[PDB]
Amino acid sequence: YTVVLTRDKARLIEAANDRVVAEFDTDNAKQNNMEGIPFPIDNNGLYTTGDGGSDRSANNENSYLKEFFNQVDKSVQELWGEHKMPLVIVGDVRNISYYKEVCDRPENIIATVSNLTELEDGNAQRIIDGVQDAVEGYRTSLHEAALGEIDKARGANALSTDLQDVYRAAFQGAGETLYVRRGYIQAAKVDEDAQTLTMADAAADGVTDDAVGLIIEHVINNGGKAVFMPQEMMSADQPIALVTRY
Amino acid sequence: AHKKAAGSSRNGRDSNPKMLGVKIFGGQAIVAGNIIVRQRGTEFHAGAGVGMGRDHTLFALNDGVVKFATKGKFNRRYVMVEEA
Amino acid sequence: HFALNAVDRSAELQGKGASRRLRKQNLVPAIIYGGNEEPASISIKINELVKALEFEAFFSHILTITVDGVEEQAVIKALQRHPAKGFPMHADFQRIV
Amino acid sequence: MLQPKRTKFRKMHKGRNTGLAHRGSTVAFGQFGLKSLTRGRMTARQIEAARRTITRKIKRGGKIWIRVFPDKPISNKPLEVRMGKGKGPVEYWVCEIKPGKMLYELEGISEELAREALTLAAAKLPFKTTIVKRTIM
RNA sequence: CGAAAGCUAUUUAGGUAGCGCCUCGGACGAAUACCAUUGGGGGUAGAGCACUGUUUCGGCUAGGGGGUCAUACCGACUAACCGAUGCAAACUCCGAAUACCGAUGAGUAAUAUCCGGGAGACACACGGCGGGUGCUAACGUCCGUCGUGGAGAGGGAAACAACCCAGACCGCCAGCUAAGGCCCCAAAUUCCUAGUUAAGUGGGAAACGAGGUGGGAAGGCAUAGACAGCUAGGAGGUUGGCUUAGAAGCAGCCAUCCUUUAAAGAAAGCGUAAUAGCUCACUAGUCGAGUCGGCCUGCGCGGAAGAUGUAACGG
RNA sequence: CCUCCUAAAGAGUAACGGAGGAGUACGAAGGUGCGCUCAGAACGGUCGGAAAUCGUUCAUAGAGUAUAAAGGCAAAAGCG
RNA sequence: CGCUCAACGGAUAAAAGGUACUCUGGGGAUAACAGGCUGAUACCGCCCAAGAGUUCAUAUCGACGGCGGUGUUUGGCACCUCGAUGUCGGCUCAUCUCAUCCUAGGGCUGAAGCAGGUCCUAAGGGUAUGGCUGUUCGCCAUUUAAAGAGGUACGCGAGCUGGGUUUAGAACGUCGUGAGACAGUUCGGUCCCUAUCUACCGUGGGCGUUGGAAAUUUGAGAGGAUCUGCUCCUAGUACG
RNA sequence: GCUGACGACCAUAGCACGAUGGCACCACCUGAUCCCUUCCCGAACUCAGAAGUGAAACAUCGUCGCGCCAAUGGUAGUGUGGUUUCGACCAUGUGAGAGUAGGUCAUCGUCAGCU
Repeated sequence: YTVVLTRDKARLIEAANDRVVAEFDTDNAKQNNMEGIPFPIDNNGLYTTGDGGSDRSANNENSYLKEFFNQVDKSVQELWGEHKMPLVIVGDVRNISYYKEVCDRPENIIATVSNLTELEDGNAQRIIDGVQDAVEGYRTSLHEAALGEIDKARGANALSTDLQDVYRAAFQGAGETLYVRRGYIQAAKVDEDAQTLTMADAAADGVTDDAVGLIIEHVINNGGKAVFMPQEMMSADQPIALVTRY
Repeated sequence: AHKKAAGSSRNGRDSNPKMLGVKIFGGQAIVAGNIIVRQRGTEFHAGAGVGMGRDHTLFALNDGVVKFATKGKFNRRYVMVEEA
Repeated sequence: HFALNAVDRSAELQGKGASRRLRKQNLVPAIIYGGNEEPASISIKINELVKALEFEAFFSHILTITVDGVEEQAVIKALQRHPAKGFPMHADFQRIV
Repeated sequence: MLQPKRTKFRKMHKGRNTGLAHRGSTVAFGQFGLKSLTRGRMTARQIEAARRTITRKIKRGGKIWIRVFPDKPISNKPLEVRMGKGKGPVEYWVCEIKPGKMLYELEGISEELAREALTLAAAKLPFKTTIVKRTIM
């Protein structure tokens, strides 16, 4: 989710990678049965128009902004509970900080982007473009967090790193998660009748060209996940690691 | 005005009262010309001794005692002035 | 199973206040009509009627009501219970002939 | 989210929920019901929360009846709005509930799984409910 | 003697004017009020679908939702109306109680009406009751209706205009009571009878939870040894079929079958990646007398965190 | 200014309460005498159908009433 | 016969504005601050358990829904004050709550250890300095055992300040024909009071204390104080 | 005994189905010169009449299939006084609607005609 915060309004963009899925307009129909203010949310508080009381000298502007972002977060939470995606917060530094003060579920926030431009008139795609660096930083953090999963498997004796070991474990359905270093390719002489993965010599003798792609296919086949770990978090000499089911 | 859902709905006018209904009830003495019922349409119909105005007003044509009865094949409500 | 005891309900035990005050004595008002004579008002103990109502054949067979003496062959016609609490509040018995 | 398809009038007078449910107080369609012991407003979000919960327990093996339909719009005034200036917009639809009314009935399912599903529905409801068997009279 | 804070109108909205309400005088004299009996019309409370809508389930089908060859005529086959069932200010097949308009009749009553002199008032408030509005929020607001205050002291509610009792002409070191009370502050029971509570509940607070405690209608089992404990077994087709990496009683979907039986579920839990393993249900044995689980009712328990000091019986 | 509800079954009764209309029309769309009965559904029938016109059977108004709504309307207040 | 005298009981045949240059009579009958009532909203807690958690609802989190507590946000009302209750922030000086940030004691843990995560108990102490901005806040830098959440007229101007807001000058953008206007900006712009009572901090006089006096004293009670880092050793041991 | 006219009453009177009636009466019926009819039509209205028929209609009788009517009891509400946890409850006086048992193929008046 992309929450776009200003002192004047709030937008909500739901995105898949580099493209926007929707913009949460007044014709979105995920907003139909809402009990909070639907997006786009105008900041039509009493002080913004001059009605009500508490004239400017009371200096309640910060508290008005904090409560407005509290209402924006109420709408965000009411839409999140139905689809539970992570959210990126976009706005001014003080705006996203006021939002983090007030957010009811601040553990679902992955990144904040404060240098994005044209937050009111800007296109939904344009904002998604400006969040790409933060979305890739989060993808890198989600790979640094897999190092601890690999260490947990290693300490529980549920991690196989030999290529033959990983082949056997993935083939008989024991592979829970596969961790492959980026671009790691290996050719080998594989015969699943005896399950012997011996190293190839020239990849011109009847061997399988991508012995590691066969591992990836088997792990995906047996209801596992494949994580492709970048070269600087995964070791060059230990380029594969499989968290087994037992 | 957060949620901004309010807004003017101008229907704040009405008409003056018309003071309709039964003016003289059953068993009462009445004199000719006295209005018995002011009504819209014939909620009550003019029986013997009772006249009906252009307003559908029922009035006594002659003195006596006003009487209400449901008569006829239509089960209509009739008002009559019995000579009593 | 199909025999129940009742007590005569006099004209001073009838009405809104009396029936409410009679139900506080764990008695259920009831009327016996039908046949070829005037209806008779009786009163049944709540615990006997509640027990008799559990038997699902009680509703589809000829019943016997012995009002301390005179005895009547009846069939239960209506049964109003409490809308919320659910206990029986009045029973209609049709005299069979 | 039950709601009438179209209404004669947008807004309604508050009214006064009083009295007992002398109608809709007996199990009429199912073989097993859940009636109310208290009165109040049963909004259309509680209809679908109690109805989704029973559906997940019967698992296409029973039939659920909803004896309660919300057909009464409840207006609400937004924040930062003075009194007057009209009557607020409609935000939701309640059904008036009186002590005695069933809210749901089941049929075609083990009496243990039906009790276990109506128990889970009462948890999402604002009423003190009870469990009632369909009878002859 | 004794109001009003209302209606109507108003460059009116905190002003004023007519009417309503007060007083004084005159006229008139029961024409007035209360109650009993009695003549009326009503569409409210309640209720109910007969109309206007709305609503759920089933049956039933012209229209619609789909699939070979097939413009081969478009072929084979997979809304309504009836019956149950709810709801509505601007729905009513119905329909009170009161209220109102009359008649007759007693008794009681410092009546009603009209005419004229003098006003004041046209900021009302709270507590009930019926509503609109609001959030069945507000010591909120706007109506209707009653009581009180206003303009009303006295007693009670600790203190507390509007709540309860009760209407102060004055004086008394007389008596009886109302509301409320009777262990002490502080007048009057450490009064009597039968119970309940163990929480200082009484003397704030809900959904919900619990094996508190009392009572009431029923039930199931039991010296053909009941409940609990302990001992032994708890099995064989079979790893039911499917699905699934695996699904072996125990992820999930479809059945609940048979056999040795005294008994043993195609399993009520724990456990395993799946198995394994530990229990349970169930049966036999030991001991010996009552016991088991639901329902309803009363009073209790937890839920229960705030700011100067106990500080949520006035003590 | 009119109609309904709020409005608590006589009248009346407020809100920046909920809903709608009016600031006209007609010398016939008035008077009278006489005469007539609608909306729909089905069946049959050239164009012609779902529905034009015709004929038949049910059909207390499910129509109409110049104009909103309410109350009325067969002796029709409806139609010649 | 002649009225959108339609503000429709019609003020004249005949009529717009500005004022921060302002002024008078009044009103807490009526707004802005603070209090009060209320608690929709907010915050906090609980109930249910779809799910996430590789398995596994309940280590941890809690979708759809339900029930409360607080006064604590944004509000509602107009009860108090308009014959005056000074606005935000800073400084100084505080006082209380506990829904606990650190330190203390515990249960569970997806608790090996080290570190944590939750929840219970606990208010005795302690709980930074700066850059930016008038800021409270917030971001950031560097620390710290920790840099708590709140009430106190959003504590505290007869204690200080006066940066912002909010007088009169001037300008820009914008709106207006204009006088002028702007929860738009910008430069500038008088903060009085010798303390009577209560309170508090100190320091005396009087009388009393069963004759008076000089000393020494007991202690009903009251206040103060209560924080914590790091290094070594145990021991590179337990655990891994 | 039956028929017709006009009334009372307005479903316990209606609907439906079946049966009975032609001496009078009624109704269909014949004809369209005449009076009078048709935005065309002797259909209706109107006239002149008596060959046919009770077929329709109408009247009467029968029934419970529908409709209608409808208790007793209970419930809801409610005036007054009191209490309340605001839902209600107590005293007293009232008292429905729905539904049930049940009832229903009306009941009378004036006048005339055949018998």
